[PDB]
Amino acid sequence: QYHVEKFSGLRIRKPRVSSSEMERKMNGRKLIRLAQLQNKIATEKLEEEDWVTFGVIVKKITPQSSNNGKTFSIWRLNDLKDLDKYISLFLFGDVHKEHWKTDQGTVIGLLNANPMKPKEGTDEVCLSVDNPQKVLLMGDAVDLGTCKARKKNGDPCTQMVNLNDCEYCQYHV
Ligand SMILES: [Zn+2]
Repeated sequence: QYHVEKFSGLRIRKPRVSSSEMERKMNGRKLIRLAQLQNKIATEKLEEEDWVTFGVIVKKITPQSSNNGKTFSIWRLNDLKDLDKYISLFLFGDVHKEHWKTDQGTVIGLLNANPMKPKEGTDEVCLSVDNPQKVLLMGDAVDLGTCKARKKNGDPCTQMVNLNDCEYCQYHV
């Protein structure tokens, strides 16, 4: 719950991974910030990377299918650094079975995920993983927060914020 984690730049309540063991897993890999994913997939040169990325589970969807099996879930991720950039992580079969009860607000490491086929109508980056071990639970995002201001009207502002970097959102300074 105090000072920052080297790789994600977030401070984590009750960390789950040795400092050493992080450098170990991180070794020889490329750190790609979540915001850089869209372009690397578009320019079609993400595959050739042995890459790692970091997100906070901002939201969990556990929608409908049972199509032939078979339940799955979706996580909305944000790095609390580019508060505008989000990606969606699809968990299927093994991976769902294994991680789907993870608490929202958990910071995760995501390694060498697979881009989903792009769906008409979206601006959206979606990825899945062929293996439970591609998702590294690192602990709680102690700074996941909301703009402290009030919507110049009534109601409190609802904009997402990094409580350790800034307490107000972009639109209130
Ligand atoms: Zn605000």
